This record gives sequence, C-alpha cells and structure tokens, in this order.
Amino acid sequence: EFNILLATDSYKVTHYKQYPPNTSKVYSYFECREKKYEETVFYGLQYILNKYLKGKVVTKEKIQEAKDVYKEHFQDDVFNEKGWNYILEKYDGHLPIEIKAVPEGFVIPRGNVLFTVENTDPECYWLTNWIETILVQSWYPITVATNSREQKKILAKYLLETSGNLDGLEYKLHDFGYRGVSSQETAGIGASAHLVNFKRTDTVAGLALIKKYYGTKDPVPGYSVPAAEHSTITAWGKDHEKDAFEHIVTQFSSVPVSVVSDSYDIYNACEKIWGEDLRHLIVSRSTQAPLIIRPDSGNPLDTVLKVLEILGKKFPVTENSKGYKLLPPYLRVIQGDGVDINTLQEIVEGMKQKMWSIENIAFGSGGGLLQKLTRDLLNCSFKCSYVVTNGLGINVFKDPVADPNKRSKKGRLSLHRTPAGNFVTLEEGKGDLEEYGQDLLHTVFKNGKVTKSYSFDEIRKNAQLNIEL
Amino acid sequence: EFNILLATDSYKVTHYKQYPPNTSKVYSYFECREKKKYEETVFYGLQYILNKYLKGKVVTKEKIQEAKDVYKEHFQDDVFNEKGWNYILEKYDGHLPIEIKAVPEGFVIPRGNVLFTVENTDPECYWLTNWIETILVQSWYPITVATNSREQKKILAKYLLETSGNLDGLEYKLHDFGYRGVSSQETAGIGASAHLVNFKRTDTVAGLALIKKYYGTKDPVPGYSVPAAEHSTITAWGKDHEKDAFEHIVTQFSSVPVSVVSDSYDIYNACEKIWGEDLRHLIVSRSTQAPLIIRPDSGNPLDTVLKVLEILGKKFPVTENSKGYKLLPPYLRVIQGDGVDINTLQEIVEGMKQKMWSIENIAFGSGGGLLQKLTRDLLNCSFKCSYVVTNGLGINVFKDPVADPNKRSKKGRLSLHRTPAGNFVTLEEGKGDLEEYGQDLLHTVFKNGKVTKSYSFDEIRKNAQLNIELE
Repeated sequence: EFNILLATDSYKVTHYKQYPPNTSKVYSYFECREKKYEETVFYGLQYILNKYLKGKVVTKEKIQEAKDVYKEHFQDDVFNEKGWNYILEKYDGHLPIEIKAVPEGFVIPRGNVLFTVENTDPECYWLTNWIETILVQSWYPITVATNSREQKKILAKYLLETSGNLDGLEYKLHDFGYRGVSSQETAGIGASAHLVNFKRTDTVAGLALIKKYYGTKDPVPGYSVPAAEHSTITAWGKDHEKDAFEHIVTQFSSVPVSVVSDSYDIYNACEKIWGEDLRHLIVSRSTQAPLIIRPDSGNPLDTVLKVLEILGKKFPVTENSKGYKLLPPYLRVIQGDGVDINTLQEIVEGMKQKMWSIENIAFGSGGGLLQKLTRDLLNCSFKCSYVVTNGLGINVFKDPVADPNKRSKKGRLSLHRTPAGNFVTLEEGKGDLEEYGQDLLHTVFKNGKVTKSYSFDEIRKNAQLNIEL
Repeated sequence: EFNILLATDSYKVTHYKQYPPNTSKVYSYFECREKKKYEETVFYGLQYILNKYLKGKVVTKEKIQEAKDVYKEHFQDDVFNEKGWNYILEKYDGHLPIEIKAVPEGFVIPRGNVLFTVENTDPECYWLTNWIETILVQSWYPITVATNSREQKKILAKYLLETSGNLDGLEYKLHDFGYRGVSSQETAGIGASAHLVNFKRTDTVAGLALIKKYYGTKDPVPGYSVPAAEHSTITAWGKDHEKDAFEHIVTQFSSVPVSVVSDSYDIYNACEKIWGEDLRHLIVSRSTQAPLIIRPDSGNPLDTVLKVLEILGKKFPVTENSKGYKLLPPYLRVIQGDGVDINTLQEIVEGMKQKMWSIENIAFGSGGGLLQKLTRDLLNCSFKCSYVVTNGLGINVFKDPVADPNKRSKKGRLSLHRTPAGNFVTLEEGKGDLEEYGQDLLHTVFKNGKVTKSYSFDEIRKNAQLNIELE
C-alpha cells in the first residue's frame, strides 16, 4: 500500500529541523520556468490529488512503518513522528494543505504560476515542501501533453496547407509508447496526456486512468485499429510474406488494418506484393477500411518518400484541390519508427516539397512521445516564495549568481489577465492591489478534500489549438 | 485493480487472428541488440515484473468481461479473444501457461545476447507469448538504469583509483536525486532499485520498499541518505540571513554528515566568506565521520566544481596525497548535484584530475540524468519471435529489414553459453542441443503461473560487481 510518509525525497525528512524557529507558514509555487515550447498545457495534477493526497493518508501503521524505515535509511532517528501524529490526531489523517491551480487543459506561457501550495495549520509549516516531490511529478503529464500538442500544431499546419482542411487531424499521431516507457503507471499517465490532443492510442492503460480520474461523455477517450506486428508476418516463414499479408487483410476485410511491411524488403513489399500480387485485395476495400502500409526501418523521411513514390505508380493517384498528390482512399501509410517532434517536422516538410498531401500519412510515436522527455524540457520547478516566521511574512527566493535563469519568484503569487488578454503572474502579493482583476487560480485541494475538478472533455476543450478554435 | 488483459499494446488484441493457422507454439526472446558505447548490460528487473504482474490467478470472469467491454469501444469492433482467455481461466484457474527462462539477475552480458526467452506451454495459448511482450519489454528500464549507473561507477572507480590509489567510498559517490524528475511513483521505485544494484546512496525512498518486497537484503535496508538542506530551508531565513541558515543547520546536524546547498545567491561568496571565514570555526571542529558537504547547484558544472575547490583549497588546510593529488580536510567535502549525467560526470572527474584534485573530494548527485533521460533504444532492448511450430513442424523465424541490418533478429530456439575463453555466446537454431558449449545459462524463472527461481538483492549485487572491484 502507498504510504505518503515514504513518498518524498529522503532529505526532506530532515527539513522540519532546518526552517527558522517559529515558522508558521511555508508557501510554495510551481512553474515551467522561462529561458521552442513557449507555452505549456497544464495537465495531471487532478490525478495526483485524487490518487495520493486526498482523504485519510496518515495512519498509526504508516507512521510506524516510516519511523522504522528512516531509522535504518539514515542510521539515525531524525523522523518527525510527532508532526505526523499531530495530523493523524487533529485532522483524522487529512492533510492541512491548500492548493490553488490553473484549470487543467489551460495553455499558459512559460514563467507563469501554475499552482501554489501552503499549509493551513501553523504546526504543519513543514508539510508544504514535504509534498514537493509528489506534486513535481506533474512535470511529466504537463510535458507529454505540451509536446504532444506541439506536434499537433505541426501536423495541422501541413495538413491545412496540403489539403485545405483539418479532417482527421486528431488521428494523425498514434501513441505506440506502451513498451517504451519506464512503468505501467507511467504508461497510463503519459497515454492520458497524449489523449488531451489526439484520439489514437495503443497504450490501453490510459483509458482506465481517464475514466477513473477525469471522465468523458464518450465511452472511451481513445481508439485503435487492427494492426500486424513483425511476429504475425515472420511466423509464416520468410518465403510466405505474401501469404501472411493476404490472410491478415482478409481477416480484417471491412475495418482499417495496418500491416508492417518491412520484415524483409519494404520496397519489394510495396511494389510487388501489395502493388501487384495482392493489389486486387486492396483496390476492393472500403474508404472506411483502408489498408495502412507501415514501413518501420531506414531513414524515416527517405523511406516515407520512396514508399509513397512506389505506391503512386502502382495505384491510381489523384491531385487534390491544393495541387497535392493523394493516394486512393482505400490506401494509406503510417510511419511508426524514429518519430519524435523533430523528425515529424522533417517528414511532413519533405512530403510537402515532393507534393504529397499530409492526408496520405499518419504517425506512430512511442519512446519519442512518452519517454524521451525530462523535467528540464520546460524547466518544471517548485520553489518556496513566502514564509511567515514570528508572525511576520517574508518574500523569499533564490537567485544564483552564475545562472539568472534559475531565479525564482518572490512572495505571494497570483495569475491575471492583462489588458491585452494575456497572462501575467503578479509577485509580492501585488494581486491584492486589485489593479489586474481577479486571481485566475482556483482552490483545487483543501484540508484533505478535492475542491475543484475537470472532466477530460473540458480539458480537451481548454487545450484546443488556435487554428482549431 | 490491475488487469493483465488490459496491459498490452492494443494491436496485440487482434494478433490471434493473424498468426498462421495450426500454430501450436510461439517462442520469443529478449536481447539488447548490438548496434554497428555500453558494450555490456546488467540484467535486472524481471523478477519484479513476474511477481507483481504475471504470477498466480491473473485471469477472472470479471477481468475478461471488463476487457471485452473496453475493447468493444476502443476498437469500435468486437475483435477480442474471449474464448482464449476463458480457456486459461477454466483449465489453469487463471494462471498463465507460459514458460520464461532467463539469465540470472545481476549478470553482466555483452550486447547481442539472449537475456530471456518466452514460450507457451499449452498449444491453445500460442497467442499468449507475444500478448505479454509489452509488459516484459518494460524490463528495458531497470536494465538500462542499472547498466548506465554501473558505467558511471566504472568512471568513478577509474578516476578514484588513479587519484587516490584505492576505491574506498566508491559505492557512495553517485547519489540518486531522481524522485521528482521521474514520470511516476512506480517508475521512481523501479529506477531507484536499479541504481542500488551499483551504489548505496539514494533519496528516492520508493526503491527501498520495492527491494524489500520483491528481492530482499541481509541488511535492514539496501540504500541510505544523509541530512541535507534544500534551497527553501536556506532562503526561508531571508536574503540577508544565509549565514544564520548555514549556522542553524550545521549545528542541528553537528554529529552526522550534512549537505548544505550553497548557491542560493552567490556560491563563490558562500564558500570563500561564509563557510571560509564567518563559519569556518564550525567546520574545522567537525568529525571525519560527520563532514560538511558543500553543494553547488548552478553554473557550468565543471567550471563551478573547479572554482569551488580552488576557493576552499585556499581557505582550508589542503594536503597532497600519496598519488600527488590535492585533498581537502576530512571534515569538508563537495557534492555536485546539478546537470550530472554520464557525460558530464566524465568531464568533471577528468577536469579535476587535470587540475590535480583527488576524486576523494567529490561526490555526485544525479536525478533526471540517472533515472529519466534514458530510452529503450539506448541499449536497443528488443523482444522478437524466433521460433514457431506450425502443423507439427518447427520453423526458425526472424526479421531482416533490407535498409537496416542492425534490426535483423535471431533465428530459432536460443541458448546462452560460456565460450572457451570465458566470454558469452548465443547459439541459434537450437544448436545448444548439440552440447558443444556446456550448460545453457538461461534458467526457468516462471512456469505456468509460478515463479520458479528467485534471486536476493545481495546475489544480484554480487553478480553486477565491476572487474576492478573483483581485482
């Protein structure tokens, strides 16, 4: 069972002894610090609040467990047993913490306050930063959602330019990341974050998380389609690749089906097997049930371009209203190898230069979508900005001489709309001067209760692209 | 509750309809594929997965119906092998009819070798071997963390040996700071445990419980920490009271090691004037078992470490050790815990050696670099089908993409052996059966729902030792 007393960085166990004597309040905030990625999608805090922070999170057993572990871990007795007991006895184990946050799905420029944390009981001054570690992990869903959305911007731009519209945009980036992430829990969180922007996923874990923690009007937030993997082709034997293809497309004759075509020779598969031997099984398919040819090796751009050129000569290609080449509607391509935001950009621009519509293509991304991301990408950071000691409030901050980029904000913070309709973060409690209207943060957690929440539908609406709006 | 029927890549739900008819066996294997450096990998983490997710009654009526309901909406189609899953439930009381054989955990194996294999034990369950690919492949993560951590240990060992003449304290020189920088609580536990294969310092507490539950140590705990400040415990005193914060903290922790972050405003002022003059009397009186550990946390990591040492070396009594390298007094040490990964670690210790500073003086903290900035393609961790039986005939299968020879996979039934020179070789096409290469190093670790062989965390550590530690 999860124990919040054991879910922090070890050194934080010793911090209650380090703050100034008679400190009654510790107030801290999270931002994606300013230094590509000029704006971030706020997503994921609600999951953390519900799964880990709400309700009775302290018991006698959990306190004893943490005491016993930390005694051995530090080779010394430094654990604040009394402080945790206070929370157990006074609040029935509910955390005396208040969290204010921007609404989930909101798209906010870097360097703005996204959420704040403060203790609601003076005895629990130490609790604010105890939970830094668990709250800071919000960096991951924020970062997946943001990087996913930046890829949606690229796709929308090139789809609009080559086809004249955005039809199918939300199906153009398919999460293949389940095997390439670091755990089952990460799989669910990361997939859910991708689904803020798109509707295609093979990472099943994301569905249950969304259903449990957020909710959608639709039965599921994300979809997949039948597809082969290398084993369902190669198992037929090296001389029987054609037999494999035929069986598979016949088994899935009236739904879309993706068939990995590079087990031995992608160019042969496209030109000779699909393009000649099995062509009669492709040209007979429904617009609602295309074959999706899937290359999976080689230089992604060169391979996509060559596959398209091959198919373009074996199948009837049309020219859309924008002047770009379009495969017949029973035939599409998916590139699911080596795709990240950079190579995605390179492929669509390369297609555009060769006059191929982005209609023709979809992308699968795994490690690039859900794993190859760190807290440094958006400088996701949690810092103390305000304390009260001896009944006096002090605005606090860091400002390292050798890195002004690491300077933190001072005092009590609030988020506001500017006269031009942008966001601004006011420091030093200046939000109280009421020169900038109401604070846009909302209380989302207070004294063990989740006080405000968002459906996955409203998160999606908040996260929409300008061009979509 | 966890449902194994919902723990695969979506497309795998459709694969039972795609294999050749009359297929009774699907046999697959995992390797860290060679790539035309990380030449050897630590095999670690499978036991966690076997116990947490694969063993026992993992199929129930309710889990089957749950999966059916989800996949109906997810695919907008009824494709789902309910009969296949029902069979496992009825015939095996929901235990997976799978055999997994694996190299012992902790083993250090060169790239391009079989590390584990997977096959179905019942012909009806040919589809199940690759169903569980997704969950098993996630073993890439503890493998890669353990491997990358160990490679950093090699660098530390080489430089510690060169600059000091021994390896004392080597296991305490890389401290896991990664808890907040990983993607989830579960990941934190797994990654932290992987680091602890090589080292003993961690703030990622989640790793301890995982190890205790799934592996076990003779010692009460596998990993340790020491009291340390963060910026909040310094800055809360106010900008003009950094010295008061330092004093309060070192006095609170006067008899144990304590790390104090010293760059809140001006790291160089802090070292030279605050530690080096104002509070010097509190530092020089400390025990060798309770040093002050000064922590810079910003600026160019190499440049800053060198300047911190230069400053401290002129405020404190420095000795020259038997190797000719400078050494701070035993009550004073430094930890660089910002921007550390395997590359910057190498650059720092090399820069230190150039400036004649012993590696004894320094320790490292690594967070994102240690537990998060790693992917499955770092070691090309990969799971492929190499053997099937169709119509009673075994056939050796593989992929071999024309444009990428590096993605070619192995053929047939596999086994891992010692070579005459003591190295490793993976035999293909069932050639291990010729018995020309002594015993298969793969052991059955899972069979029909039961974990059949387990390793303690102590055995794993012994297996993962550096050669230099052995010598």
